[PDB]
Amino acid sequence: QFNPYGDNGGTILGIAGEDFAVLAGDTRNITDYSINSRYEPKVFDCGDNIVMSANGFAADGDALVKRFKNSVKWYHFDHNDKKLSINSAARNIQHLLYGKRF
Amino acid sequence: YSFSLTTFSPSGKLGQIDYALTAVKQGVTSLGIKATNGVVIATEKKSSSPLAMSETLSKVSLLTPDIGAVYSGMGPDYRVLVDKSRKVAHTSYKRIYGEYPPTKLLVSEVAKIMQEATQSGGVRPFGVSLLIAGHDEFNGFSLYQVDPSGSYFPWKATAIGKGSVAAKTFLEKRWNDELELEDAIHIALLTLKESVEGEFNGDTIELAIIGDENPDLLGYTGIPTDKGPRFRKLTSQEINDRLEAL
Amino acid sequence: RALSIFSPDGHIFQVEYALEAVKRGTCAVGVKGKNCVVLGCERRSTLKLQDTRITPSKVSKIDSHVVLSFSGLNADSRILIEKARVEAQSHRLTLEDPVTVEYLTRYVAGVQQRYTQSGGVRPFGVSTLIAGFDPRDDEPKLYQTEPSGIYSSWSAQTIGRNSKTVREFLEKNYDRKEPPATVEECVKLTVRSLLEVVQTGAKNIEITVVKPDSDIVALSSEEINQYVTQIEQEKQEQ
Amino acid sequence: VSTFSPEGRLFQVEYSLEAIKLGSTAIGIATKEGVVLGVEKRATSPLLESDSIEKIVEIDRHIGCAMSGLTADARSMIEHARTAAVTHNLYYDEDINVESLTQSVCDLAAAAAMSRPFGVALLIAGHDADDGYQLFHAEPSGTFYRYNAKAIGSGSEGAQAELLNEWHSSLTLKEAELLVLKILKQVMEEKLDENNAQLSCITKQDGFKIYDNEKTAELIKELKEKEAAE
Amino acid sequence: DRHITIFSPEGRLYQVEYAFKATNQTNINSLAVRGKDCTVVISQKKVPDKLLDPTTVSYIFCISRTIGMVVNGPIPDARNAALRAKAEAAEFRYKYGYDMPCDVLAKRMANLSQIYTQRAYMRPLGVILTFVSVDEELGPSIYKTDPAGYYVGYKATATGPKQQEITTNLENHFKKSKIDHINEESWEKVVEFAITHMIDALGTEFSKNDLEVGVATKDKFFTLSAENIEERLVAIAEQD
Amino acid sequence: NYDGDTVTFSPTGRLFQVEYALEAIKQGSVTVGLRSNTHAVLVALKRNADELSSYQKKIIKCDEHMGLSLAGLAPDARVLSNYLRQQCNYSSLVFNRKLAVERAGHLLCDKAQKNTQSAGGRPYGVGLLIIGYDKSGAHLLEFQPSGNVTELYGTAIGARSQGAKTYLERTLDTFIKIDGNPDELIKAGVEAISQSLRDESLTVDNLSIAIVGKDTPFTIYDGEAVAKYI
Amino acid sequence: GYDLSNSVFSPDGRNFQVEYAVKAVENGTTSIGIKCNDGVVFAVEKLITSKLLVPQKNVKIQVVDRHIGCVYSGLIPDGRHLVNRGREEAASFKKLYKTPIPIPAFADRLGQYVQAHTLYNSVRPFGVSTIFGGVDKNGAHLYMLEPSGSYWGYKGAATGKGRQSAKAELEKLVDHHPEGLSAREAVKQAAKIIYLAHEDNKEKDFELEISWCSLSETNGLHKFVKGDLLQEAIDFAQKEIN
Amino acid sequence: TIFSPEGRLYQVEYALESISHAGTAIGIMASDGIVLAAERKVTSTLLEQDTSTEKLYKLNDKIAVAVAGLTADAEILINTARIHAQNYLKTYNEDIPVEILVRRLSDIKQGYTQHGGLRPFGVSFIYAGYDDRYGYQLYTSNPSGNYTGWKAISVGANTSAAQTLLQMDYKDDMKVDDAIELALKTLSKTTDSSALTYDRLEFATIRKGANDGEVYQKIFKPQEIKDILVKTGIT
Amino acid sequence: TQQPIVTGTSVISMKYDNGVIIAADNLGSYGSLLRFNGVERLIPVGDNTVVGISGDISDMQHIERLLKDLVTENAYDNPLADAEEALEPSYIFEYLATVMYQRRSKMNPLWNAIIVAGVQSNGDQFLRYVNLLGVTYSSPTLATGFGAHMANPLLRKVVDRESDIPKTTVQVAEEAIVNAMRVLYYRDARSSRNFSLAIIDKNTGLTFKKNLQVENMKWDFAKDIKGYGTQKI
Ligand SMILES: [Mg+2]
Ligand SMILES: [Mg+2]
Ligand SMILES: [Mg+2]
Ligand SMILES: [Mg+2]
Repeated sequence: QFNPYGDNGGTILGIAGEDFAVLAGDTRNITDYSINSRYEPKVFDCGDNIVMSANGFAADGDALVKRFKNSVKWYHFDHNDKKLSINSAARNIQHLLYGKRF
Repeated sequence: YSFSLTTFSPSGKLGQIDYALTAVKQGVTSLGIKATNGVVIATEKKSSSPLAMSETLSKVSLLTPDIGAVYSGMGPDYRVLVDKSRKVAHTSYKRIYGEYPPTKLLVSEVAKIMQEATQSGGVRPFGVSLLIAGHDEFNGFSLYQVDPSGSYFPWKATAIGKGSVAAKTFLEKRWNDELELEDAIHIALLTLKESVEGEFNGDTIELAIIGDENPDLLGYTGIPTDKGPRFRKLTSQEINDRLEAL
Repeated sequence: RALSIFSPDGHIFQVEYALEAVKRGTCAVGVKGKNCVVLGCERRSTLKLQDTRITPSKVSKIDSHVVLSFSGLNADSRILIEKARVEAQSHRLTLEDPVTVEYLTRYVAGVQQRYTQSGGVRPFGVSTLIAGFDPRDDEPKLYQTEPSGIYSSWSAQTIGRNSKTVREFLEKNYDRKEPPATVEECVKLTVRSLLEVVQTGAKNIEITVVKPDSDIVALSSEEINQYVTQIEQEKQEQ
Repeated sequence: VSTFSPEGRLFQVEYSLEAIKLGSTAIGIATKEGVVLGVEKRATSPLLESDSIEKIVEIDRHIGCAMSGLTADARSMIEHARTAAVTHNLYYDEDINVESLTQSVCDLAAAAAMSRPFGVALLIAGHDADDGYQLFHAEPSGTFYRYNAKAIGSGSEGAQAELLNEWHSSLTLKEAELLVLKILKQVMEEKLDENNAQLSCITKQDGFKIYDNEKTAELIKELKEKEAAE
Repeated sequence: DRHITIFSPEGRLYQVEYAFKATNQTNINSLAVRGKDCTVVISQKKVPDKLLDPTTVSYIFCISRTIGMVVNGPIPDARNAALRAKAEAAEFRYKYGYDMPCDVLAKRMANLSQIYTQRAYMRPLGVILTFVSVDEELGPSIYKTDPAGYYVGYKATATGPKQQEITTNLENHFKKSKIDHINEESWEKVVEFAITHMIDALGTEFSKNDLEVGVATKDKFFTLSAENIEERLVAIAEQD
Repeated sequence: NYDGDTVTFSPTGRLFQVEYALEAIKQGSVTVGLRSNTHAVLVALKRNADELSSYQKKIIKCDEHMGLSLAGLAPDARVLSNYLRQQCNYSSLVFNRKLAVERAGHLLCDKAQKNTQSAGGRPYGVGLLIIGYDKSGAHLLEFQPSGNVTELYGTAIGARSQGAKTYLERTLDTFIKIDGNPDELIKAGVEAISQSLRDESLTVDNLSIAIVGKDTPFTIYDGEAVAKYI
Repeated sequence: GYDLSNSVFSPDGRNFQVEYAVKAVENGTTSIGIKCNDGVVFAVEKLITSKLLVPQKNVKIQVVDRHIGCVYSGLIPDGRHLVNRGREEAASFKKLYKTPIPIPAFADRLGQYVQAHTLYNSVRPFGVSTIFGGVDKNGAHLYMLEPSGSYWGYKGAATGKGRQSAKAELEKLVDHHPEGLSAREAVKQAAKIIYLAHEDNKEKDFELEISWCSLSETNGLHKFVKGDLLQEAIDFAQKEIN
Repeated sequence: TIFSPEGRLYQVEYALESISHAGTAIGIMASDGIVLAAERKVTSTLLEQDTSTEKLYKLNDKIAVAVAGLTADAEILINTARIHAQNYLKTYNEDIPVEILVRRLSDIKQGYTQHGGLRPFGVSFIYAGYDDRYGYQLYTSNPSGNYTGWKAISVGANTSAAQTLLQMDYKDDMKVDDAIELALKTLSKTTDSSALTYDRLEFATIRKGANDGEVYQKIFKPQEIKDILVKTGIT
Repeated sequence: TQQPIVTGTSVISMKYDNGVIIAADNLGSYGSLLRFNGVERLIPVGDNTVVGISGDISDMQHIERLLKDLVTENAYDNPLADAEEALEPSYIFEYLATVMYQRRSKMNPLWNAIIVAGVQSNGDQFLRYVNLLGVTYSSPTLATGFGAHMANPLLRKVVDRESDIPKTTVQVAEEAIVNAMRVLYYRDARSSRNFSLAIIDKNTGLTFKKNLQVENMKWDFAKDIKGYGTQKI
């Protein structure tokens, strides 16, 4: 049967300091016991002073990240270049993820 | 054009229907005469040039093995109506009860078609009037006439189109409730002759009857419940044979 | 096809004309007392040999505590009523509380409004007087809706032919300080008003009274007649 | 209904605007201490209960709007406006911007997939952090403009003119209250009392508040006095 | 009453009538006749502008392996009918297991026109269609349909501005001969007869680039080429 | 008789409705566009209905590398820009490619056309000047509701546009060479917008400027920031 | 009243709205095509309304697939529409049959589409005439299509305002060279004919545009005439123009 | 489906006119039955009246209706009528109350009034029906979609004439045999032709015979009309 | 929701200081039967891109059709079709990736593994992978199927990290790729001896070698092997 999902390993870690935050991630991308790439970033700058990482199945990680970055673009459109606050960004993602609850 | 084209006029008339009735009025005459053991419906094969071939225009049609129809008005509108009539005969009936519908029912269905034309958005009434003759186990023989309004009513004999009045008149005098088929044929022929302008013979006339069952026209022997169709169209020869006895 | 459209003067003819049909319809009125509301109406008399027993009455129950009467095309009303009744149950079912007269009104109003800006549909030839009492409340409610979709409440109001005339009667015979504080007098007042147009008639008038907590009752031809008589008396005694 | 005139204007839209001129005067004035919205009731009889006239509505805690024209048409518009502010709060966990809200409303306007334009205009007033207190006028055309003060409805011609005179970039909430009251008075056929005019304002601290007759009367009175000065 | 196919107070369909006039817009005349075992349809070919590619001018179409159709009417409407005639002919085969018969195809086409006659949104098509073929059951055949939805079969027929003159000519021949077909074994001669009798009625001589001939025999319909026609034209310049 | 819809050609082969639409443009404020070989500016004179409103925004960003100035029926401009935003977006997402200005133009044309050939529709009544920098340099496009799009070194559209159009028609040899310096290009852009003035001088609320080029993403300069250009 | 709605037949059986569309066509730029010995050339007159126009940019000829060239006169936008559909109609042919669409085929496709717009009053005919063609499995083909959906094959064809002048010139070519005409020749010739035809619009300076599809000069594909080859013909025209 | 400046529905008004030109149908509600009578439009010596059904139709075993207007428009409305009847029966297992069926049929007509753009139905109906809740009832529905119930009523040609004759001879305690007579009389005096003859009549009753319990619908056969005629003395 | 039928194996590739090389055999296998021997699996797109595909062939043939149309459609109303606005390898990739991810999200995947190798207009080498799941990654070397297990280890010996790319000549890279292809013929049962190689260099442009064969095979030693344990002869 076709399995639409996969696992590309990787590990990320976000830590928030008193007046800064970090989002760290390893760079390896793998499939089973093979290394697909020693260098394939997974933590990205989405604009608006927001960093995000979607770790797990790379395709889905990719899509999600794209949809969000894009979501930022339109937010600026439909709301006269208003900066997207992290919490707003957050609630947005909830919706993105949940849109695919099935 | 999703609105009714046929609307009510202040006098209370349905414009398009009356006009369609006018178109009918100009069509070639057709008649139906109901006998005791049969019914005949005839018309004239108005050849629009001797180059055209007479046979290739069935003005009289078999709707079911026991029901025929003839018209007056716009042939095309008739042709498509016969198609739909034969169809519904099956869909709304033979496919549900395994037998063909009874005349009044089919007639009723046809009517329904024409009425829709009278009310559905974006269309014009059919410019035809049909005389539908047939038979069925329970109602016996019947003849009906159907109008563009959708209105239908039964007759003992009638005629439509061009010489309707004159014809109806002649029919009114010769018809009686003890007529054997041959005789009504006779009368049909006689009535036909007066409305026919030129040559009156087996190639300009079209008679069809609904009578006894014809096993010879079935196509197979074996099953004895169905003994054959009742609708039979007359041959050029058969018509003339009778004409010669004028 | 857009039927209800604007004109060079800023009017939606179909809606405006809709009102005319309202005027052609018989009269209906309702005045609200201190702990009740009554609604009276005059009966149509184009042809007489009617079987009163069955004929669709003019005042209808939307729910056990809300009624509606109207003036206009009798057919157009039925629809408004059904849609209202069905919405009455739906509110119950999903909010676990029956509609408030206001809500019901706003529902009925919006329906009409909708027909004024929808293609292929002509506005409703109707105006309604909706009345009743909110669940677990006693303050009487009387509301009015028109084909435009506009609605509001009234201490007393009327619609239908000659509504202007009787409206006037009310404009001076109803004081917002002593609303007809008794079923009897509210009825009186409504009758009085109704008489000014009805033209001396028993079966000509039908009067319905609505009290708190689903207490609704239509007066019989004769209970009314008694009021008529006592009114012609407080007229003849002068 | 989508036909252009030789002058290049949409008929039904122009006509739609005329119907609006037939409606109760609505006025809003935008300051740095808030935005006031006041309207004229206009009861078609004194039997009618003046309080059942809704012409100033709350769209959301930080946005209210006054209407003028065929008011029933405005129902769907308010509904949509509300739903949108809410929905925006749901998806972003924040307050929608007045402009966005407005734009959202207008976005609905031109959808001539409803037989005719709306025969009503709105004065949407609100506040958001990025653009402060704002006043907007929304037309059935689908167009909308931001103003510092604006009047619409039957008496809008004179009113606008008077606004033009009274407004300066520094009035106080009270001042504007009065003006709306004033100008309301100047253009109302009936005499301005607390049962036929309605004031409301929206402030950062307390949000959209519709004034209770009593408070209004106190201002009406406070007005009669300040006016009968010279 | 005169813009859409509704009825006029006299019970007429004006738009249908005007569509019949447009059939003459082209000014072409054509005729068809049946042989002993074939069918021919001649149609005048008129190429005006010199800049035209003569080869692309035709009003005669190959509908299917067995059916040929000639049109009298404007080209747009004509090609529209062709495509559909083609499509329908194919579908018929796929679904029924044998080639659509010319008459059936004519009937089907007629029924389609009737619809334009009855529904207001559809304008009739201003064209007339003569379908010819040698049917496996019926033999040489000619069926013609018009904007009214009318259709019928002919011993021979003609269509165009000078329709009446051509017809009379033919009417006379068959009245003299007594039969309903040219009594010739090869199509070549029938084609000849056909063109002869066309010249006989129009009062004009034809060159090779002025005709258009289509022939239909058992299992095939083909249009002759200029040279082919010439061989005909030559042979006729011996009887006359 | 022949101006009821766009589905009717007149006897001289014209589409009045389209034409009438084009006239909708002429009643909008002037907006100018001009480009060099490294930048594209959009100077749009904004318009005011009263002295208490906003000077309607004429400039809309469609992507980080493209934008447009509108003159006419705002709603339509919104619809058209939005469609433009989407198509720009589609190119980015699906091909990671910036949409070519010429390509965008081809799109607007095609979009407008559909509204000039079908019953019930109405041509768009707004003109647009689209500027954008891409793989092939700076670009300026003029869009007309008839569906016609043209690539120009400069232009302007709206009420009295013909003034600036001649200025540019002569100043070409001068601005086509303002490479490496945006300030000048804008100055020219303003100088052009001024040859179509009459009402008064361009003010700080009047002006609206948009620039885009080599190392400069589509940016909207409104109010304050244009001060140095009057 | 028979000229207010599209599908309406007048008492003489003409569809007036179509004929009006034709007028929109006439009121436009001139364009032509010359079917040559193993290809076809297209050329059209781009009227330069102002110095403000960026030179050689607002291309008007269009390609369909890779081997068909299209040029039309009238309401430009209507042309584009006709071409987009052409493209969809061509793709659809390839996807299912593999071989790129034959010109006769393609033309008919465009034909049937336009003819369709003269069948319902809810649509207006196309305000343009298109000349197009190319090379296929068996020869070059040149066609012209009018708003009625009528189209035919040509030896040469032209349309727009300079139409008669142009046709005249083409007529000359046909009678003087029945053998054929090398692609190169036809190029210059078209350049000329356009220059000549430009006289019926002799008031504005123009920009010529030519394209060709030749089995020996462009491998059967549609390419635009630019550079050395374009200048050559521009001068060849400027020569015989006096 | 539009409004006049006066506040009337053109097509509806006009429809009613069409109707007034239709034969007359009468429904008289007695104390022990209901009568429906109708004079047939356009006839002849040749029309077969024996096997005819053009104005009196059975809707359900307990409800019958008389038609005045376009026969075809009628049949459409009828068929759906017959259907709503059966749907109710299936859903509840009780025969449909007359008013319910009538109100439903009305609602359709009204639809044509309010939206769609289709011409209304050129028909008016008289419903004679029985039910366990209100016993015998007589109803009438016209094109506007409006309906009402009567003790006696008529539709079609010469309403005012007949209506006035009924209002005169009708009395609360009538009996079928008397209503039949009255019906005939009224038709007899409001005809537009020579004299009432069996061949021009359609007659039917809904009685609840005392020697049983279920209502019996009897559509009179030609001979019976000829008979009921002699007795009443129309000869 | 399908199951591949005719299939193609590994596609190997790597990037060097001035371009990229990619190679793939010419086999179409029907399970274990090496059915088709003349199957080109490198699809050049323009003069700057080669798309190597493994997996199901019918799906590859479709991707072919799709790529051609991409070219055709890019020409449309594009006067710069063969210059500034020509298809870049990156555009082609993204299109492909997107398609793959959509087909999988609709559970009807393009059963393939594709490597898009090319050079961008500004000179940058481009090497990126995408499979039936829409998974994508880039690296100095890339290989699908067995190539991933066998070829990458070898190729990575030449280019282990980014910094090694500018130190690698075409001679080297090409040699590597060829050796790898030889290894796979030895160890991959579905490989074929004949292959195809393509180099996309920022100067020489696109070089596409067809009909290469694995040569220099070590097999002689097979003679000194008898039995599987104790058999002496
Ligand atoms: Mg926020
Ligand atoms: Mg010509
Ligand atoms: Mg039609
Ligand atoms: Mg039509």
